[PDB]
Amino acid sequence: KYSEEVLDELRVDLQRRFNYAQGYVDMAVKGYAREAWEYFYGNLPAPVTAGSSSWVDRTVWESVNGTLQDIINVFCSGDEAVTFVADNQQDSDAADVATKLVNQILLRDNPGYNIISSAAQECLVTRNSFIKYYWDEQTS
Amino acid sequence: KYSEEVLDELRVDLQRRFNYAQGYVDMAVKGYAREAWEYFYGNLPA
Amino acid sequence: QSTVAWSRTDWRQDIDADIGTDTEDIASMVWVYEHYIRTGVL
Amino acid sequence: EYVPSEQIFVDEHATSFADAQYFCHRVRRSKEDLVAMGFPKDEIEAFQSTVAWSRTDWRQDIDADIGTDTEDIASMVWVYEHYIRTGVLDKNKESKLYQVIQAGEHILHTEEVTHIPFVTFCPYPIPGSFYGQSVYDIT
Amino acid sequence: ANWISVLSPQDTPFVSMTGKESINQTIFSWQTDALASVDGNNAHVEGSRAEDGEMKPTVIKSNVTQILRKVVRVSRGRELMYQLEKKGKEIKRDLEKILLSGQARTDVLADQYLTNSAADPAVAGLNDTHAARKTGAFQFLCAHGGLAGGVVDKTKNGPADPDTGAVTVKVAQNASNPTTNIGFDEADIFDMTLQLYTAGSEADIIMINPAHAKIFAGLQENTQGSRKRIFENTKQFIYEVNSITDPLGQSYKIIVNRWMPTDAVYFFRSADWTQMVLRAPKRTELAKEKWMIEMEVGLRHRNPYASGVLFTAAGK
Amino acid sequence: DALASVDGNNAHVEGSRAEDGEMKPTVIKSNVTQIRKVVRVSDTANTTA
Amino acid sequence: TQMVLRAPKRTELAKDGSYEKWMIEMEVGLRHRNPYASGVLFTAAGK
Amino acid sequence: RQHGNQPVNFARFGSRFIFYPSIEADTPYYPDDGSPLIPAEN
Amino acid sequence: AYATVGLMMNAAQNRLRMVCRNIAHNGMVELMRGIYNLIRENGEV
Repeated sequence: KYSEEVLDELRVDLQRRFNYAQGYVDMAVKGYAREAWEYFYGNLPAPVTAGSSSWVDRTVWESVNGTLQDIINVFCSGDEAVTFVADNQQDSDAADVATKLVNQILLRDNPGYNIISSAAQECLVTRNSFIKYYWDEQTS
Repeated sequence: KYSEEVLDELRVDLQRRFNYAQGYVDMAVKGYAREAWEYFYGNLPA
Repeated sequence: QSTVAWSRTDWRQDIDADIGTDTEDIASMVWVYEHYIRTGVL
Repeated sequence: EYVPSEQIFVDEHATSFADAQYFCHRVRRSKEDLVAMGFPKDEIEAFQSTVAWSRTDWRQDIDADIGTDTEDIASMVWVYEHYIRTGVLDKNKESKLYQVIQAGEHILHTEEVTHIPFVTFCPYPIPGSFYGQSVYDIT
Repeated sequence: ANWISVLSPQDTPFVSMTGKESINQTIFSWQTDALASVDGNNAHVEGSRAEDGEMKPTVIKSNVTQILRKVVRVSRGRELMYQLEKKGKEIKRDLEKILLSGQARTDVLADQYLTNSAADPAVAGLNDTHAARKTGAFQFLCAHGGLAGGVVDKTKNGPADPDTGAVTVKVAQNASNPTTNIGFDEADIFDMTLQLYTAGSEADIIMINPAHAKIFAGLQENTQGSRKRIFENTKQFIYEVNSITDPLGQSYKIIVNRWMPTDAVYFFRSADWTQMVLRAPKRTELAKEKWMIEMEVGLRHRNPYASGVLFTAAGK
Repeated sequence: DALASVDGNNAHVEGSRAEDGEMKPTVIKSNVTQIRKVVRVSDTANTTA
Repeated sequence: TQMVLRAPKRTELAKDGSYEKWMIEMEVGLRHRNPYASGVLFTAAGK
Repeated sequence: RQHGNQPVNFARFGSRFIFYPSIEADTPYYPDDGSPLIPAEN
Repeated sequence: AYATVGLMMNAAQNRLRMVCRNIAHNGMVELMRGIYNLIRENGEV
């Protein structure tokens, strides 16, 4: 019994909220993330003059890789991702099951390695990175 | 029971898609890959 | 901006282009807005 | 079999084989396999990807004649293979994926498939993109 | 700022609506003219005594392919790939503009394309007799009725096909205004639908220049008072038309394309038109540091009396 | 930047020279920011209740 | 897009005793992707 | 010119100043009717 | 594995191990999964 006027009011409120959120987030994050990505490849410092031969020093990329290698050696080093642990025997029979389920869902079903690598490499230059999970209900 | 008109429409769509994909991929990858291969043997610096 | 920052993360991709998908084709990808809001809409 | 990058063509809005909407791969197949699927009465269906390859080295020239007669059934010919996610049928139907295999102005095979048999290597990958980095751009 | 803005008008509906087909020669050909007439009476008196039949076999039609260069000259960072993609888009736009023009294929050979005996004997040894390959355009293959040297005439209707009397190319006659406004009549496209139905084209698409969509938009209304919109508490002002159905029951989907000549309108169809290509776009360089593109392409049309064209002007 | 006008006479001859093409610079644009309010009050109070 | 330089950034100018003051440092800037992409029409040609 | 925010340079080719960037200049309003010269832009 | 003397904690060594791990997780494993799904969905051997 949802009224259309209610939905119109909701649309208006959500539109103005999105406008404010964009106006903020842009100058808050993206104005820096763009130039950070540009520095990643050393494309921001421009050739002020031909005779200068402004050889760029790729330094951000270096530290990014130096951190990402250790990151992947921490989490993705093991054949498994995680393993739940309980505190009593009355609920230990479920720990292994949940562990197997999550490991299968993350690795044997999804490219968890690529997901983690992307969430990492893009976070150290964009100030943040996000991961998401939904219920896929595909049907022929 | 595949119609020939369906196949013609598919051919047109696929042709335009391939055109766009080529126009992109060329300058996206191959323009760099060629010079990278040239540097591999040191033939680019003349 | 959402497209600029992405096409500038690299210099190869352009999200606002046509990869070949026909607009009428049901599989044609389209931008949708998902939102989570805490509010008393009621 | 290995597959170079000079014989591949993909869309821009894609970042992985999963969400890839269109994916082409030119191949060099003899006329035998084509006759096995189309135009049995006609076997004379003649004809950057070559430049990048002939420049990976300076010895080969893919657009030359190694000695094969054009009429010889084993004469290699360029065919276009494609994987496309699209509702070629009524758009109301699900966005089904389809493999197509065609020749010059002629289609030879079409079928459904839910997985691309291709795999890609991505050293120093770049999130949100289908292509990673390369040593060249670093050095 | 680390980006550039580019308008990039890239509609290109026709190229994606006609597909493509590879060939193995710079000159392709097909053959199809018509079926035999009805002849009306066919009574007989128990005897044939024929005259070797009146088959009158098909006519052989051909078309030529042209070349597009769009050279690149280098004397944003890597501007090479940027200018390369820009020139690629430009050549695609040029192709979309040409294939819908009124050009007519012109070359030393007209109907004896083979001439394997002569074939321009004075070519080898000097190699400087290079002529200019010009392909056939849209308005030339749609059963034209003339051409102003190298362009189709926009004031002469086409001939009639012997199978069934049908004039698929007609000079528009806007009988609504006293020859002042340059616009389609209300019943000038329906005449084209009638002619196509008589010829049996089955086309269902119509490309149009945005300088004419106002006509179909206003067509939904009138002044006599027999056609008018309504709004029953509706917060919308939809002013657009994207489908037509003549009294014959033939549907027609409308699409807009900015790369068409203003003084013309086209009646397309998917399968009836095909894009023949010989040399794909290749990034390369000349003989023994510039870059260049070269794309050999030609136009093919299944049958002239299938597609339809209509010129917009006043008679004089 | 803005692309160039579309040509309708590309009928070049075979085995010829690569003619110089049309290349143009990229136009650039710039802007500047803008700058307060007055808080005139008594302010002798607000120290005690 | 609205290019901002510094948020309001509540701040003070000086102090003469009880004569308190406060300042703001709002600074922004406007950009347009393409000038010939957003249209405007006025009313003119009067009289 | 070959190998080439924007500094300016000029030389003397006998009796002609040659600027690289290809700058454009204009002369002011000439009228002698007791009116100002009205300097020109650029 | 060789924590006695082969700590391996060198910038270059880890920078290389990262790319090899990326290749493995985005390469060979996907190839094997695809081959398994293929052989498991066709043929009788």
